[PDB]
Amino acid sequence: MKVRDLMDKNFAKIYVDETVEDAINLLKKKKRFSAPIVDKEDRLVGWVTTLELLGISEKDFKKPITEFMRPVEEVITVYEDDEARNVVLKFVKYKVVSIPVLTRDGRVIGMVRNCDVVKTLAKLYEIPVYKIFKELHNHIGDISWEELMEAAAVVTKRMTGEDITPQEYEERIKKTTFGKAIWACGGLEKFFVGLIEIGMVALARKLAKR
Amino acid sequence: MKVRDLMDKNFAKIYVDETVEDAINLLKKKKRFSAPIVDKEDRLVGWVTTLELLGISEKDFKKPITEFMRPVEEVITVYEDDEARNVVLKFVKYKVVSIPVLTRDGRVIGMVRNCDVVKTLAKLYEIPVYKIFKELHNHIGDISWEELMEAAAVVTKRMTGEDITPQEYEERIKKTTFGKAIWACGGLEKFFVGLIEIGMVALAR
Repeated sequence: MKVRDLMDKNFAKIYVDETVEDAINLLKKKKRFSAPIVDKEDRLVGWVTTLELLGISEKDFKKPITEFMRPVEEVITVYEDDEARNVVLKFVKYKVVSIPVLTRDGRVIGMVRNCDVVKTLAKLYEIPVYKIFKELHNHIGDISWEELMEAAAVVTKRMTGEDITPQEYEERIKKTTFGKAIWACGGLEKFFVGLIEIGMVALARKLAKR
Repeated sequence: MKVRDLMDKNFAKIYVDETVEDAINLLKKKKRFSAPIVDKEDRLVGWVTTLELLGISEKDFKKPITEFMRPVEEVITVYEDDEARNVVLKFVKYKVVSIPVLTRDGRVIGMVRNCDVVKTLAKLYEIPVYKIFKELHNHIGDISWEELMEAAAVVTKRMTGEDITPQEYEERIKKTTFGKAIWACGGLEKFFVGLIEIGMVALAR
């Protein structure tokens, strides 16, 4: 999954020539706690949080925002076409509250906060296992959907000893969400390896005939 | 997993009698963007974020924090024994910046933010590929560990041309993490079909 599918596009875009008062007004209008500072060409030159702006005297509201920003050299960034897990590892390692998103041209086009990642996770939780088995089916090869369902029935008969027909399994994965299946398998690892075993049994059964 | 496993006990707690200056200094010291306002018994009296204190005058630095806080009715809370999915759903639904963790009698004992959920997610990417291969070995059956390692070597010599021994691959997956593995395979799908092919070669031999 790409970063551009998680990112916040309603971010406060501060320009390098603006004052502290301008930045405060934009941050309060946009309901954001951090913001990138860009130039006229929308290229990143800085980054600021509302923490560094607290306690400022009103006589200093006319100071340029460049006197309170982090220069771009010290700013954690990510590209729009990177994989989604990259921003996760960066979030955990560097503990920054937001990460600007750049095009493959150097321009700021979004922001990623932890809440965007959490939103995406909440969306993945509710995906039916049916979708996971379709995306799985795209990579197995010359295996039919019925053969895959049969293999999944064999695997469940090996795991839990339950005798189930392929159609009942299809209905079951249509009714089961991703997170509930992860919880049933006992973790994302055992679910992943379970899918591996299902694919393996499928390909083996296909080789047993030809 | 419970809120117990997600919550942080080190947070910024502001008392109802403190001033705006104290709240600003505490938010800066704790590096937090929001905080609850509690009474003498640590019970919820309000909440505040940096945006409520942003752009105010130097005169307001001595006013009580009650002049800028927000009403309790806007605060979404959780209990320590609530499910983690519940605080996730409350994060997504109410789009709030932080969620306090209360006792059954209303005392503020914890704080949950989105970055705690993210931090617990990241643990998945630190798993060594060795353990994934262990679970796979438990799911294969007739193949032994040495045979599975030999198969992995045969496959790596095919995909990349590297002449690697089973022990070298053992140390390799012992010292490479799941995140670096799916990064080096070009995506989760190719790591997945790689494991499938390794198991297949192991079964054929």
